[PDB]
Amino acid sequence: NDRLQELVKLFK
Amino acid sequence: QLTEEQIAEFKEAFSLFDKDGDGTITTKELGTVMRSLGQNPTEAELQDMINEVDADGNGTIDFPEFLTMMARKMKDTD
Repeated sequence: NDRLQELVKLFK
Repeated sequence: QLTEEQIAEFKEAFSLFDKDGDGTITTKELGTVMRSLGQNPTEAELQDMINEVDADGNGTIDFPEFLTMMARKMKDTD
């Protein structure tokens, strides 16, 4: 689930 | 390098926002997820963020253009 959190930061 | 697996990894992130599964993330989907992220952006903020990725000017982000943004940042390892 960590990867999803990282990918979410790239969306910001 | 954009591998097949990576395309699927991006899909997981896309579906995180696209709840109903329409294939296009609107301000409603964004606002809902943003709140769970611990933030609370206003309507103007949400729409402005959409315009950042939307290079078409339709007011919505789809999978194709979503990939463009992700790849643009992933191609930089510095």
